[PDB]
Amino acid sequence: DGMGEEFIEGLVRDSLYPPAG
Repeated sequence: DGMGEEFIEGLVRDSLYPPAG
C-alpha cells in the first residue's frame, strides 16, 4: 500500500488494508 501499519505490502512496507470486500 504505502501509508499504513499492517505488514510489508509485498514490496513496500507496513501496509494498511488494500483488500476489502
